[PDB]
Amino acid sequence: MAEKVAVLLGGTSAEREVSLLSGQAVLAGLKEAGIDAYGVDTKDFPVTQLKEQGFDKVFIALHGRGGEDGTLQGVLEFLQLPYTGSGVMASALTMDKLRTKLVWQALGLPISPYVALNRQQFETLSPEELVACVAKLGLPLIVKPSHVGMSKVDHASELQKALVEAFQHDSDVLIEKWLSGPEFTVAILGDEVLPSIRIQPPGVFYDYDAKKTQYFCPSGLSDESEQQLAALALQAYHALDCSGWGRVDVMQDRDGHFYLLEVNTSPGMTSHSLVPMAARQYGLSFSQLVARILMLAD
Amino acid sequence: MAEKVAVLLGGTSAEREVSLLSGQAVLAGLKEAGIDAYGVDTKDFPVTQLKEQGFDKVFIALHGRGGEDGTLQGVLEFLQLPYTGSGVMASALTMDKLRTKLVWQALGLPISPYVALNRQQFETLSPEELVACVAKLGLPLIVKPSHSVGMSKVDHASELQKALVEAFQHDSDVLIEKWLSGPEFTVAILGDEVLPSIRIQPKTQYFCPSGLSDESEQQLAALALQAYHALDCSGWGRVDVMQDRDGHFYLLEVNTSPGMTSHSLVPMAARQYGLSFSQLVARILMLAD
Ligand SMILES: Nc1ncnc2c1ncn2[C@@H]1O[C@H](COP(=O)(O)OP(=O)(O)O)[C@@H](O)[C@H]1O
Ligand code: NA
Ligand code: NA
Repeated sequence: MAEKVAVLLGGTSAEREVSLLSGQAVLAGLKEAGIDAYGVDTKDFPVTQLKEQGFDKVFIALHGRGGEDGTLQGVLEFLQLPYTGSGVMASALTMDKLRTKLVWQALGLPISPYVALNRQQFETLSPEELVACVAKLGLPLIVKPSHVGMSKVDHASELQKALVEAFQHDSDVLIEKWLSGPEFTVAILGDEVLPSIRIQPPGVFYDYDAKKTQYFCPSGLSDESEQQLAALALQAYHALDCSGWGRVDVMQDRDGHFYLLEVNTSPGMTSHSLVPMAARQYGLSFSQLVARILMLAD
Repeated sequence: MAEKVAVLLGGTSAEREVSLLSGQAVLAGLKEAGIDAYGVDTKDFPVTQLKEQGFDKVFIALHGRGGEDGTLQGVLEFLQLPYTGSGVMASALTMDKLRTKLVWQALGLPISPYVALNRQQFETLSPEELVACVAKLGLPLIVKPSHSVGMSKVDHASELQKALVEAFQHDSDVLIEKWLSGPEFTVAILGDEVLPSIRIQPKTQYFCPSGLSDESEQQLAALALQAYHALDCSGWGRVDVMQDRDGHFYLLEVNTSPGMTSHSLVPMAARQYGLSFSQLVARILMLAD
């Protein structure tokens, strides 16, 4: 028998409005492919009831907290419903920038040189010893919470204020060597790597506000560089145990080498979002994209 | 007025019978400490209804699949009920022996030399090149799925193939590790306190105190705490460690919902630390908020 598919959308995260748009687009793409899909605004409907309500399969179009962080995936594993995108471990692990980095680093994959600091070290160390802890990174530096509170630090004297700000939001903090850019993103669909996209933010960070931002696809990279980036992205994604689909974010340094930033396990699916753009460049319609993502669940 | 606490127990995993015992003990320990606790056999009661039923707080005494692997923790996070033990990420990460190892290794923490192999490499490689892939590990070897089902001790290179075939029945990632001559220890952690280690001898024998010197116990306690924080654990858990012939410690794994029967490891360590079983479980619950 045919499957009843729930498209989970909206929710209660900061990204609710983007997720309503993603879910609305996904819903229309699936129906255009003949899939018996229904929109479910998880703000109003508890995801714990999906099986009771008769669903066989779930397409996840939520973003942020409660969507791409393992929680929802856990609920779905408890109900034993197949769902799109990565599983519990990978969905959660990809929210943790420290542990993401550690896994990549143990596998010899390139990440920006950095220093991790917990609250305990922050409380037992003088600024001066903090400066010495990060001296080997040079300048300038990025300071961020391991899971908002981000700063660019240009001079050693600015470090303290940045740490204080970052520890407001988290008990683990990362201090990274600044990378010149540019920034890229690489979408992955099943085992296929899609064409990369170069991203130019209006300011210093490709942050929430930036997500005036410019996107280029094709990225402008040479063919050799694209092949390198594709292979690297795939490794980065398999390293964190991702599956189904996702987006890998990457940055160049001044030397032209790539460095891994993060993997996003529930990407934006609006008409103007990154994955649909890359899919289009790859030769897929939006409807084909979403039907393919669904087919890769289970 | 008082918080209503659910002790989740039993369930449907292979470890159901051990979990009924753990839950029964926890339930009695919490009541003895003055907590309004109720036993909830998750085989018969769906965990998705805990809030509807009026519970405010959950003590998790399930083991194995659906208890200590992130899925239950996800349900509880969705319901927004405070619960005992580690969160989603840590509960799930600790079931992945490859990624556990990789995180520990990137932090410079000690683990046994090993090789990881996926299905693709297994399918592309002959028995002879497999042997050569692991030659640097010496003999004997432990072969295990990355996620003791499907585990073997391999004593001779010619036995490697059969062990890999068995292991790939259960997983697409397999670990081949250098065998360690022992002894084995386990270190219970409660909030930020490290409890006394227990030496485990493979009719199974447990020694607490472990027999280690004071300086070695301090080293082990610090190492265990780092291993636990490395994987983002909280609330409580058990870290398993082994020695090599020279006395160096190596991290094996972290367990995010340990056994709580009368004869289980964590209670034995708590007792040696000076806590009654009732105090132990009250402390664990207090760590949930
Ligand atoms: N080491 C770095 N050097 C330069 N820019 C960085 C660095 N790390 C992150 N960025 C910029 O900050 C943005 C956001 O940080 P990121 O680590 O991707 O996490 P989050 O998604 O939580 O903000 C990136 O997309 C990129 O523009
Ligand atoms: Na994620
Ligand atoms: Na676990």
